[PDB]
Order: sequence, then C-alpha cells, then structure tokens
Amino acid sequence: SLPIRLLPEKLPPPKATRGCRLHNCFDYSRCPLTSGFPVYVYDSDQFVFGSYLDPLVKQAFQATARANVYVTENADIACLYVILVGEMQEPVVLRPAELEKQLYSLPHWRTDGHNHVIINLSRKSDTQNLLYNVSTGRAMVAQSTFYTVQYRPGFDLVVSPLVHAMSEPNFMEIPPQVPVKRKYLFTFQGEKIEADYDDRIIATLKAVQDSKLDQVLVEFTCKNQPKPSLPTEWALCGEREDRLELLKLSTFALIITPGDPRLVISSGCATRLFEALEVGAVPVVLGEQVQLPYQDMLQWNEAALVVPKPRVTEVHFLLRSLSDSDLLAMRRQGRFLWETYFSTADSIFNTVLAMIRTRIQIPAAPIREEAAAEIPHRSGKETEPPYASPRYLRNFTLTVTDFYRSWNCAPGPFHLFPHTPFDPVLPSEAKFLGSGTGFRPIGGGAGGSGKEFQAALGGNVPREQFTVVMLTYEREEVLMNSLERLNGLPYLNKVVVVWNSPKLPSEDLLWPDIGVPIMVVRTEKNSLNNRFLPWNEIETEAILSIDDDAHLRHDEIMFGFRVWREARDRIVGFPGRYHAWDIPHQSWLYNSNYSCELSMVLTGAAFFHKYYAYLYSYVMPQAIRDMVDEYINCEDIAMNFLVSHITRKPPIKVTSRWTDDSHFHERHKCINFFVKVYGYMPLLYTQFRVDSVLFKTRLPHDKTKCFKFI
Amino acid sequence: SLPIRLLPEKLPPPKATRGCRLHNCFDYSRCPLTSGFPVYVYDSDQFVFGSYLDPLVKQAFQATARANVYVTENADIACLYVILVGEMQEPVVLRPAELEKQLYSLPHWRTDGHNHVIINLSRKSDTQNLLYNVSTGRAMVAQSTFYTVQYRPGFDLVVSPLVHAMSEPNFMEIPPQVPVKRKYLFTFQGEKIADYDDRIIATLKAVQDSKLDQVLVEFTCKNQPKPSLPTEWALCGEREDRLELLKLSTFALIITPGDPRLVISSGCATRLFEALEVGAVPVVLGEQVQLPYQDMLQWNEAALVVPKPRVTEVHFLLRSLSDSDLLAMRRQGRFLWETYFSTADSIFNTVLAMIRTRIQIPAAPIREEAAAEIPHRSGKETEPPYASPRYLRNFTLTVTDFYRSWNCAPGPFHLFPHTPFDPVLPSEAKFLGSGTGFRPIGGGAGGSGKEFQAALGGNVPREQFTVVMLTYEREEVLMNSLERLNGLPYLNKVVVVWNSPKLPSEDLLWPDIGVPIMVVRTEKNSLNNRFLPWNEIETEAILSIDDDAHLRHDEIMFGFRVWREARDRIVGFPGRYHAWDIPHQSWLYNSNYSCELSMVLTGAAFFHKYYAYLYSYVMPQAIRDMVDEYINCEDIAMNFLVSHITRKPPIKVTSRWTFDDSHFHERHKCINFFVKVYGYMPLLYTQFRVDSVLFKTRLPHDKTKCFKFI
Ligand SMILES: *[C@@H]1O[C@H](CO)[C@@H](O[C@@H]2O[C@H](CO)[C@@H](O[C@@H]3O[C@H](CO[C@H]4O[C@H](CO)[C@@H](O)[C@H](O)[C@@H]4O)[C@@H](O)[C@H](O[C@H]4O[C@H](CO)[C@@H](O)[C@H](O)[C@@H]4O)[C@@H]3O)[C@H](O)[C@H]2NC(C)=O)[C@H](O)[C@H]1NC(C)=O
Ligand SMILES: *[C@@H]1O[C@H](CO)[C@@H](O[C@@H]2O[C@H](CO)[C@@H](O[C@@H]3O[C@H](CO[C@H]4O[C@H](CO)[C@@H](O)[C@H](O)[C@@H]4O)[C@@H](O)[C@H](O[C@H]4O[C@H](CO)[C@@H](O)[C@H](O)[C@@H]4O)[C@@H]3O)[C@H](O)[C@H]2NC(C)=O)[C@H](O)[C@H]1NC(C)=O
Ligand SMILES: *[C@@H]1O[C@H](CO)[C@@H](O[C@@H]2O[C@H](CO)[C@@H](O)[C@H](O)[C@H]2NC(C)=O)[C@H](O)[C@H]1NC(C)=O
Ligand SMILES: *[C@@H]1O[C@H](CO)[C@@H](O[C@@H]2O[C@H](CO)[C@@H](O)[C@H](O)[C@H]2NC(C)=O)[C@H](O)[C@H]1NC(C)=O
Ligand SMILES: O=c1ccn([C@@H]2O[C@H](COP(=O)(O)OP(=O)(O)O)[C@@H](O)[C@H]2O)c(=O)[nH]1
Ligand SMILES: O=c1ccn([C@@H]2O[C@H](COP(=O)(O)OP(=O)(O)O)[C@@H](O)[C@H]2O)c(=O)[nH]1
Ligand SMILES: [Mn+2]
Ligand SMILES: [Mn+2]
Repeated sequence: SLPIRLLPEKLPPPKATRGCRLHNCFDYSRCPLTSGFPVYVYDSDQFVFGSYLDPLVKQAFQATARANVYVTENADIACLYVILVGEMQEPVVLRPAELEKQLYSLPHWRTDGHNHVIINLSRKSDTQNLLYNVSTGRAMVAQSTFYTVQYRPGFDLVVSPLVHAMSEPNFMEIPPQVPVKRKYLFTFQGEKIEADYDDRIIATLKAVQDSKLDQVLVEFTCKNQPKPSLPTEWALCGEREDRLELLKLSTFALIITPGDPRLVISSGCATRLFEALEVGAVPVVLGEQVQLPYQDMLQWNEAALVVPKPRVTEVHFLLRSLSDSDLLAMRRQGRFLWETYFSTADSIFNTVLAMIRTRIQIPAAPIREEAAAEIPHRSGKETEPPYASPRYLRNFTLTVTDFYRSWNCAPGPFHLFPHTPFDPVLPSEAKFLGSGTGFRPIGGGAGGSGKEFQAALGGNVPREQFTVVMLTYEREEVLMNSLERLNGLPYLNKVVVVWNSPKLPSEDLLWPDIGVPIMVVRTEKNSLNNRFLPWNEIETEAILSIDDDAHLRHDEIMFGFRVWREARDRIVGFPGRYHAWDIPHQSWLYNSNYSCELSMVLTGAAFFHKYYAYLYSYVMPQAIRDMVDEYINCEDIAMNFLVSHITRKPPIKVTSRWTDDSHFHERHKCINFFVKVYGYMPLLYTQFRVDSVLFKTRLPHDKTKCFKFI
Repeated sequence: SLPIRLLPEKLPPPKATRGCRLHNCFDYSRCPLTSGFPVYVYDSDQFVFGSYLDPLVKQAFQATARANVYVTENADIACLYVILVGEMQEPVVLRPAELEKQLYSLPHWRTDGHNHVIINLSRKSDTQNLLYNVSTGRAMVAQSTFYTVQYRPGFDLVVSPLVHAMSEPNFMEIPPQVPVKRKYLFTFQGEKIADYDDRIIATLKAVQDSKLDQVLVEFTCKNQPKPSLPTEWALCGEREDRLELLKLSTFALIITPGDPRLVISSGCATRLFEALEVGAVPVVLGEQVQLPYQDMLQWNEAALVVPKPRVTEVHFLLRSLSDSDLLAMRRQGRFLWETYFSTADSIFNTVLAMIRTRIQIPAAPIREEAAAEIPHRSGKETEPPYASPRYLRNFTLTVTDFYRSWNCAPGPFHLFPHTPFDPVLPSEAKFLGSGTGFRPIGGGAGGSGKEFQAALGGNVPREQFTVVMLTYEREEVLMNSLERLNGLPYLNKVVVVWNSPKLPSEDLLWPDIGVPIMVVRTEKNSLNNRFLPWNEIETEAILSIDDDAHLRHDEIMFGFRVWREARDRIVGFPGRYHAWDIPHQSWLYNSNYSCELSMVLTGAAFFHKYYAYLYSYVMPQAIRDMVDEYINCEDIAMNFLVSHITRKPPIKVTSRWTFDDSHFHERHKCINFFVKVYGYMPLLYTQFRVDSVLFKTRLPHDKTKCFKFI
C-alpha cells in the first residue's frame, strides 16, 4: 500500500527552508518502493531559464536527459521533477527574486516545490552563486558552490563541474598510473587577491621547496591574470590546458580550501579536484571544513588525503611515508570515482538521480538484456527437468544495506543485476536448521568419499544448473558433433548456440536431440563479443563458455562446475596462459608456452558468472570491444582483464589439460592497448592449479576416489 | 615539526559554542602525529561531580581508565583531557549553571576547555539531559541524549548506554544466530503518555490482525512505564522482561520520538542495545535519528532504517529479505554490539578511538610476547637472514582504510606490525620503479621448472619464513626434526617453544642448521603457546609445525609459495572436516579420507603472524580456557578464527594425508562449544586441493616440471 503523504504548505521564512530534510520536506507517497523511479524533466526552453542558460550546459543536459531510462513525460506518475537553471551566461542578467518567481511558477510546483531538484552546473564561471538569495521552497539543490547558510546536509547535493559538455574525454591522453612517483612530489598554482592559517601554509610550503629534499613546485601568484573567484579563494591560474600539463607531472596535487570557513565548497575547489583526479595526481586537501562532490555516498579518504590546515607542518613527512602500493591504490580509486561520477554529463546526471533514489531506498532500474531471435529448427532422435536460477532476490539489500560497496567499488550503483557473484553465503549449519531449500549436502551432511561425493553437489550454496554458450561460424558439421558430446551432461540446463555466420542454417538440418533445449540465436552482425552478450535465454547464473571445436570430457566439466560454485566471482577454466614482460622494450607479450605460473584462463573453455556478460557487453569501455571486432581476436584477453580488474585476483586453472603468426602478434598489441584503456595492468599471477582432493591419492579399500581421472 | 597552535579564548554566546568543530576548536599543537595519543583522565572524586555520580558508572569507568594503555598522569604532555560527569543519581541535585562552573574550574581547562571530552554515560535514567543549559567551551560531549540544538556533528559523540557496569556479559545466554526466522517476525512494546504516530499504530495493528505472520505489537505496558522524555515511546518493564520477548523476535521495532528535534535519547539507545544483544535485527522508524557511533559505523549493515511514512511497506519489506542477507545483518549486529557497546571497556575504548581517528593519529601498537631465550650450544639463497619490514601503513590503516577499520573484525583499537590484507601492486610496477625485493621468474619472461626454482616470483616482494615448533618431553625427536630443517630455502630462523617444566639439560648439543635456533621458555604448559606472538618471530609467514612432523623440503617450498598468494588463509597439508550429526542436530570432528574439507590442522601449515596476535589477545578467553582444560583443539580454534575473519575455507596442499578415544571425543565437544562462543559455525567447505601447475603433465623435452613430485 501507498506511503503516507507529506502534508503540503497551505512565503516560508529562511529558518524553515534551512531546516528542510527528507524526513520533513519530501513526499514519499509519490514514490512507492516497487513503482520504479520515474523522473519528470522540465524542458528549460519553455521557462525563463532557457535563454539565459550557458548553451553547452543546456545542450549536454538535454541530450543526457533524452537518453535516460528513468525519464518519463507523464508528470502524473513522476516521483521526482528536475529543473535545470544554470549555469547562466555572464554577466548574469536575471535578478534573484525573478529567478524565485519563475521557480514557484513551474507547472508541477504545486504549492512548495516538494519532490523537485534544482540543477545548476558550473562550466565557465567560478563566481556565480545563483540561488544565494532565492527561496527554493521544499526543493533540493544540486550545484558546485555552497555557503553554510545555504547547504542542507543529506538533502542538497554537491556535484561536479561539467567539463566535457557536448564532447567525450580521451582516455588515451591520461598518464599511466605507473610509475608511482612522478617528477614532482607535489605542486600547487594559485593566487589570492586579499583564524588566518594561510600565512603559515605559505611559509611552510616555501620552506619545503627551498630545502630541496624533494622536487616540488609551489606558486602563490599567476604568470598572467588569475581567473575571477569568490572572496578568500585561491584563484585558478591559466587555462585548463596549462594546469593539466603540470598536474600530469605531479605525484600529489595540493588543494588549499578557501580562507572563509563558511565557504563549504566552491566551483573552483571542485575544478581543482576534477583536474587532479583526471590525470592521476592524488589530491591533498588542506581544510577539513570542505564538502567534496558526492561526499554523502563516497568515502573520499580512499582517493584523497584530507588534512587539517594546522597539520600543514607535517604534510611533507606524511607524503614521504606512504608506500607505493598504498599510493597506487589511491590513484586507482581516484580513476574509478572520476570516470564514474565526474567525467561526463551522463556521469553527473546519473549520479544526481542515483543519489536521490538511494536516499529514498528505491532500487535501480534493471540492466537491459539481449532480446534473442530464436532460429527454430527440427531435432533428430538428475531425474528432474531444467530449473532456472532465481532472479532479483536482493533489491533492498544491494541498494541500502550494501551502501558502501555499491558506491565505492566498481562497477558502481547505477544498475540492478538479476544476480551477482558477491551474494553472501549462509553459515554451514543453516542448511540443517531451517534454510535448506535446494541444498544437497554430501552424505546427508556426514560426508564421505567418492560414492557420496558423486551423488550430491554439496558445497556452501544451494544446487543449480549451468548453461552452455557455444559460438559457431561456418562450421556446420563439427557443431553437430560437439553438440552431441553434451548428451547426458549432468546439471546442464540448456545450450545456447550463437550463430555468427551471415547465412542462416539450412532448413534441412537435423540437430541432435540431447535431452535439453538447444536455442540457436541470430546475431545482427558477426562478432566475437557476441559470445559474452547477456542472452535472455541464459536462465542460470553459471555459463560454460566453449568453442564449437572444444573437447571437454563430462568429468572435467563437472569438476570445473563444482570449483566455480565455490569461486563464483572467478574465471574457472582449463586453458592457462600468461603475460610476459618484454625486458628491452618495457612492454607486455602474450605467452602460451608451458609454464609454472599463470594469469589468464581462456574463455574458449571456462565457467564464469552471467554478471560478467552484462558488464562486458554494456559497462566496459567501447574501445575494447571496438578492438576485438577490428582484429577479430582477443575477446578472451579482454574478459580476463575485466574480471581481474573487478576482483583483484588471478583466475583459477582446472586439471592438467593444456589444449597463424599475424594472429599471435595481434595479441601483444591487444594486451598493451588494454593496459592504456585501464591505466594499469590488472592481470595477476598464480603458481598452482586445482585438482580434486583425492587426485592421485592411494586409498584403503572401503574408500573411492572423487573422480576416476581428475 | 609541531602542528600550528589554535589561538585560545582571551562568556562565549550559544551561537559560538554550537558552531564548534575540530577545524575551529581543537588545538592540534598538543597532538603531533608521531607522539602517540596520551590521555589524561581527571579523578572525579576531587570535583563536585564525584559524589553525585551514579556509583556503578563511576566504579566501572575508573576501573577501565586505570587499565588503559593511552592514559597518563602527566597532564603536560596530554593530547586529550577526559572528565566523567554522569549519569547522576536521581533526583538530580546539582543545578545547571553550577555544573558549568565546576567545568571551567577543572585544573587544565585553561580558558575554554579545548581538547577536553565531557563524558556522561547513561544507566538507569531515561529522562536526564545534564548538559542542556550548560556552556561547554570548546570541549566535546559524549553521551546518549542530544537535542538538535546541542548536537555538534563531527565533534560530539553519540555513545552506548552502560549496561554491564562492574559485570561481564555472558555470551552463552545469547540465543544462537541460526535458525534465521524466530517465533515472531517482529515485536514492539512501549507506551506514550507532522504527527505520523497514529498511522503507524493503525498500520502495525492491522498487520497483527491480518494473521499473515506471527507478530506481537503492544502500545501500552502491563504495569507503569519507565519515565521518559516527551513524545518518546517509553520502555516497559525491566530489562529481563524485554529481553525475553526480543530473544524470540526475528526483528525488533524501534519507533523514534515524535518530536524530530530529539536526535537520540537513552531510551532509543537502550532499545538498540537490547535488540542487538540477543540478535533481533533492529528496524528503526525515523531517519532523523543519530545512532551511537554513527560517524564511523555503517549502521545499514546491521539495522533497517526507514522513514516513518514508509510504515505501510515495512511488512512487505521484512518478508522480502533473503535468509543469507538477514543472517549477515544478525552477524554484523553481534560484531558491533560486542566491540563497541557491551562493556565499560568497549565504550571507553570507542570514545578514545573515535577522537584519535578524527585527528589522524594511529592506534597504540598491540603488545607482543617478550621471549626469555634459553641459551644452548650447537654442534658442527647465498644471503643472510632478513626480517620483514614493520609498521609501513600507520596513516593508511587509520584514515584511508576507515571503512574496514571500523566495520570489519577485529575493529580499530590496535595497530599491528603487518597484516595479510596489504594491497598488491599491479604487476607492471615491479618493472617500472617499485621493484625493490621482487624476484620474477625469468626476469619477467617466465618459463618452466628451471626458472621457477630460481625465483619466488609471485605478486609480492620476496620474504622469508620462521618455523615455530612446539615441544614437550620429546628431547630426541626434536633434535632430529630440527636437523630435517638444515638447508631449507628462505628459512629465517627456528623458534622452539619449550613447553616442558624442566629446562633442557645443560649438556645438550643442538644441531647447527645454518640459521639461529631460538629456544623460548614458557610460564606454563599450554597448546596456546604455539600461537603467542613471540618477539623472536621477525617474519610475516609462520610455518607452524609439531615436533614430530615430517615435511619434505619440496612440500614446504610449494606451501610457502601458495601462502604468498593466499596470505589471509591457513595453507597446509592435513585436511579435516566437520560433519553434521543428523540425529543430535550438532557437529562432529571427522578425519576420514574425504572429498570435501573445512579445516587445515596447524600441526603443519603456514599462517600469517597477524593471527597469532588475534588468537592470543583478542579472541574470547573462554576458547583458550577450553584448550587448556582438555589439552586439545588449538588447531580447531584457529581454523574457527581465520574462517570467521575471512569467510573462506582453508587451502589444502598436495595429496598428503599420511603423518586415544577420549581425545577424539574432546574434539566433538570443542567444535560445538566454540559454536556457542561465536554464535554460529564459521567453517566452510572446499572440494579441491592445490598442486603445482605442471604436476603430472606430459611435457616436451625443452621443458621441466615445476617440482619433481608435486
Ligand atoms: C614461448 O616462449 C618464448 C620465450 O620467451 C617466446 O619467445 C619470444 O617471442 C617474442 C615474440 O614473438 C620475442 O620478442 C620479440 O622480439 C622481436 C625481435 O626478436 C628477435 O631477436 C630474438 C633474440 O634476440 C630472436 O630469438 C628472434 O628469433 C628474433 O629474431 C621484437 O621486435 C618484438 O617486439 C615487437 O612487439 C613489441 C610489443 O611488445 C614492440 O615494441 C616492437 O616494436 C615489435 O613490434 C619482441 O620483443 C622474443 O625474442 C622471444 N624470445 C626468445 C628467447 O626467442 C615465444 O613466443 C613463446 N611462445 C608462445 C606460443 O607464446
Ligand atoms: C570416519 O567416518 C565415520 C562415518 O561418518 C565416523 O563414524 C561416526 O563416528 C561418530 C562419533 O564417533 C558416531 O556418532 C556418535 O554416535 C553415537 C551412537 O553411535 C552408535 O550407533 C551407531 C549406529 O546407529 C554405531 O555404528 C556405533 O558404533 C554406536 O554403537 C552417539 O551417541 C554420539 O553422540 C555423542 O556426541 C554428541 C555431540 O554431537 C552428544 O550430543 C551425545 O550425547 C553423545 O555424547 C555420536 O552421535 C557415528 O555413529 C559414527 N558413524 C558410523 C557409521 O559408525 C568416524 O568417526 C570417522 N572417523 C574419523 C577418524 O574421523
Ligand atoms: C526487484 O526488482 C525487479 C526489477 O525492477 C522486480 O521485477 C519486476 O517485477 C514486476 C512486478 O512483478 C514485473 O512486472 C516486471 O516484469 C519485473 N521486471 C523484471 C525485469 O523482471 C521485482 O519485482 C523486485 N522484487 C522485489 C521483491 O521488490
Ligand atoms: C608507525 O607506528 C609505530 C608504532 O607506534 C612507530 O614505531 C615507534 O617509533 C618510535 C620512533 O621511531 C620508536 O621509538 C618506537 O620504539 C617504535 N615502536 C615500535 C613498536 O616499533 C613508527 O615510527 C610509526 N611510523 C611512521 C612512519 O609513522
Ligand atoms: O569470424 C569468426 C571466426 C571464428 N569465430 C568463432 O570463434 C571461435 C574461435 O575460433 P577458432 O576455434 O577457429 O580458434 P582456435 O581456438 O582453433 O584457435 C570459434 O567458436 C569460432 O566458431 C566466429 O564466431 N567468427
Ligand atoms: O602437554 C603437551 C602435550 C603435547 N604437546 C605438543 O603438542 C604437539 C602435538 O602433540 P602430539 O604430536 O602428541 O599429537 P599427535 O599429533 O601425535 O596426535 C606436539 O608438538 C607436542 O610436543 C605440548 O606442547 N604439550
Ligand atoms: Mn577453437
Ligand atoms: Mn604430532
């Protein structure tokens, strides 16, 4: 039933509007937990704001809003109303009290603005503060500049400046994250045009430069004129492009907050933060009174040092005491934050929406999937029928309860997945004490040797099946034979066959009958990235990805499946490979030699969770899929990069199995290009493989091996 | 150099005291980052407060403070000054403005109380607000009742009520965590003597009356309610009555006060305390509330916090949580309750650790076990022993890693020399400027068994291990197992824990194995002594080995290499498992040959020294008591500890299994007693073991196996 309705205003004083929070100014009755999060976006061209808006801000905002999955044209169902009011073109023509009157005139303002968010995105000006003397009713405000008297914490949003309006950033112009230490340990550029700690900061930082214990470069005036700025701020110097050239050479970048403690955040402070994260300079913010973009959801200490101004006398020691792996961890998290929430208009709009939505406990929209066109066909000639894995069992838990990881760990909070490899496991007594649906413990829980083992999946999670995904192209005869080797496979739910050839399968084809369905899917084009699309016909969590020419025995498939049920976030597989350091060229090589150390497992024969299919196809960078289609190669390398980036673990190699020239050199090019897209090498090494527990173990007579051969 | 000094008051208005924050009212010059965190505690028996204090509060606080590592009697070096002012015996004699004057009279108040924390711990009263009319200068306040006017976020502290004053809580009266669902879905008991309260009552009654679930909601008390603040839902009965119903509740409702200015109250904090205490997952109606320690704890992992207007959806929401998610919230509530709420020591440690953390100073180093070496005389790769570097992450573990520090076990109170959770460098960093200590196989080209034996490789810099070997009255076998160690690569030293009460014989010739052999004396004979953090252990890696174990050198080297890639786990040879006793609904120790394992016995395993500190000094005493009673089960206890911390099974290396009846049955009793201590069974199952990557693989002639036999 519907949430209780907020009672509206029947004008309100500034004490009242400063007192607004969700618990007294937001109408939850428009927003049932199960009605989605429909968002109404006002067309700013119908209101006075449109013609005063900065043109690039307006254009990038309208294009993002048009493409957004939550936006609805039906104001009657909307939970949230968005009005874009800035930033405005300078000099600001419109007077404050006029800006107020047009806000109170918006079509769905009702009496007070409840459930509206006012968006005001900075791009060229660091001195605008359009809403300062404006009464906003019960609306929330999203902008980059706030004084204390205007910031309502937990209700307003501090957001990032819009830099890449009507453009795309170039991930190739970002310096690599390694080497850790750059030319300068830290730098700062600014100018101030006049408790005052500012004078001890300057004296301490100058003394560090003059000591010549580290290479630093600190400058408290600009070569030319400084950009205008708010009072007591350290104004920016030069153009975006000048400042970046220096920050690209800095291990750390100083950000000295404004001298007036009432300036909670400013356009200028957030710009410096934006620019430092953009190129991997770890921010060092002096002044704990600041509110950084998105601070209610992001743990900023993981990407930035935030330090009271009185500890300036200890900054030099502190920056010298951080290890290389801690410092590189901070750089790697600043890249995640900057890409996900700062870098484009889409990033920013998705962050505003997702912040408001999470604060009111509504799950994200469900990530799309690949609607498949089945190619119907005709077939030729344990004890139960296929069962799908349950879906969407954690809507509230992944949104609210897992708040920290949702927002501070990749891939971020914007999508709802049908399932994930990070679901917590039950303690091992719960299956015997009331939570046993689907559990199949070996030997009823007493365990045993090979007899009992083969009679039950066991493990720490309920039983399930897996889906085979088999890519094929112009190989109609070998396909039918390998499809037949799957007859009798335990726990097989269905086979999905991805038909890449442009010529459909001949009408007169007698596919085998293997006891489970065989769906043949049509592909709008011929790509190796098509094996990782999240086909709606895949109804399990587990995928066994296999080439139409791969020869796995049934016992291998079953041992791999049980390993993966205990390593659900990993690529678990058979073909082990590794990346080799090209010593003279200081670069990477693909290496498939026999080896005692591995770092990739090829997806021509491996288990992985369908979660990574959604990521590979819709969240990972386009430049990587672009390159897979160019070389018709390397999709297995890209998927080991993705999974090892998300998990920071190597893959897992199962059993002792191990199985032209311009193709092989395409794989050195791929490894080195993928490293430029990510900023670093995510692959890691393992010095073991997994076998069954009693592999090659001598046993008494009343005991049996788990498998005959593996 | 010292931090910049805060400029003192030369009386201040209420607008000034309400704006105090660390950035304008704390004097960082008393608190350099590297001078520790010395705390001065005023003796409240010298000031007016002492005779009015509740005597049990006063006695429990003074006891904790006398035993606290940070506390000093030298007020000249102190960074923080602590004064206990409450709670006071009822009816409260002392008038407000008097309490103000004794505060300004404190010996080291100086002019304004800077760097003072005022502590006011509740126990018996739910109506006290001692400091409401009291000017506090620049001092922080730590207490359980705050109105909005008085609460300074980020500066004041919301703490737990002091329930077990001068007592210890009994962990065996805590109902077990499983089964997940208990008799009632939720319960509530209280009486009350925008206004959403009427719809809440109506809604919750309708849920009771629907008989879709078993619930018990009562909006008056059997007898007279405890006194409370206005608009509060007052507590009913005595602590022992409320807990008997909560013990049977899956969820406990907490309905926050009707006046939104009452940010938190003793009565709300008591309901939170009692719910967590017995495993009822709190459901808090009202987001305006500030829960204890909320600046540091992510409460959404332990409680559902829900706007009052969404009461109409609470029933739907409680039914939609999966079993594994509800259990994870119960297990997190227990961690929070025990670490920060349960005793006077918990509370006082938490107040100190909050303020210390907020000013970026690391925790006191955990103690180690000063070894008394027993000098002895000895009989008759190319480098000399190197110890592991220590304390490389003081700032990062305190500030950067804030979330895990506070919200994951073991909590934030100790600084360890090193941990198994240090982040790993991306694999190109060893070649591009961070290569100190790294020994990659084939210099980064890799290879086969030849190169693999020449270099540890891996993802971490090289290091060594220490053998710890327990012995008791087996003088002849000891010398012989010590001699098996001669020649072992990467061995730093051998620490021999001499558990026999009779010293070694003076005429003893110990072997000379090429490294030192330290023989340490034990004050008593305990199996716990193999897990004490002897200050002679100079490495991170420990190879725990009984005096009668035969490990070959290759086994040790492959085990060491697995651990270097699995640093948080027990990595070892002897696999065992816990088996469910189907008729008695309880656990059994089982050592049969098995295809599924859950334990690795520490009689032959690698683990990180970090877990010796935890086993000895943090893990509950009752577990070490039982190990001493039966002289048994130290290996089951350490498997419980490590699987509790990591929620992962151990790792079993190679095919080795090979190595009276009242001993075997003591092990059933340990497993089932430990489950009572923890509240749940932490062990988990694995259906694989590890072997080298080319174990039993058919290799060309230009390639060599990693090891000859494993
Ligand atoms: C099994 O393991 C072996 C041993 O590690 C691998 O052998 C290496 O293969 C790589 C790539 O094929 C070789 O590296 C390349 O060398 C080129 C010049 O090599 C000559 O010189 C060596 C000895 O000095 C001869 O043995 C060889 O026959 C050649 O005559 C460079 O031009 C290459 O650089 C290219 O790519 C990089 C990107 O990283 C660019 O910077 C360059 O401009 C260029 O475009 C590269 O360095 C290496 O020499 C081989 N080692 C040995 C000892 O022979 C096998 O490839 C591996 N097998 C499999 C299947 O993976
Ligand atoms: C290798 O694997 C086997 C098979 O799982 C293990 O055998 C089991 O051993 C356990 C414990 O030793 C046995 O469990 C106990 O059973 C007692 C009654 O058993 C009788 O009945 C069976 C058949 O019904 C006979 O075969 C047996 O010889 C006996 O005559 C119970 O009384 C025990 O309960 C005790 O502990 C619990 C705590 O959980 C308390 O609550 C009780 O009060 C009581 O004090 C217990 O349930 C089990 O019967 C054995 N199974 C079989 C088939 O023999 C081996 O132990 C294992 N070996 C190794 C080395 O691990
Ligand atoms: C969890 O979220 C999913 C996705 O938003 C919900 O699934 C939708 O449920 C409605 C109502 O049954 C259906 O009409 C849609 O077809 C479903 N969408 C999809 C993509 O499956 C699900 O109901 C939510 N679960 C809970 C417990 O709230
Ligand atoms: C990290 O913390 C440790 C533990 O407090 C510091 O170690 C102490 O340092 C002082 C001065 O160097 C010595 O006199 C003590 O003996 C040390 N204690 C121990 C237990 O070794 C260490 O200096 C800190 N490191 C940094 C970089 O701040
Ligand atoms: O243009 C192409 C070429 C290949 N494939 C598929 O890609 C996989 C890998 O190709 P192949 O087995 O020929 O490589 P190999 O593993 O033999 O080196 C197989 O499933 C092919 O059917 C494809 O979909 N399109
Ligand atoms: O009172 C005792 C009994 C045993 N042990 C040690 O405990 C370990 C394991 O004991 P034992 O080998 O006797 O058990 P087993 O492994 O042979 O069953 C050995 O290192 C013993 O020296 C000990 O320190 N004190
Ligand atoms: Mn193939
Ligand atoms: Mn032994």
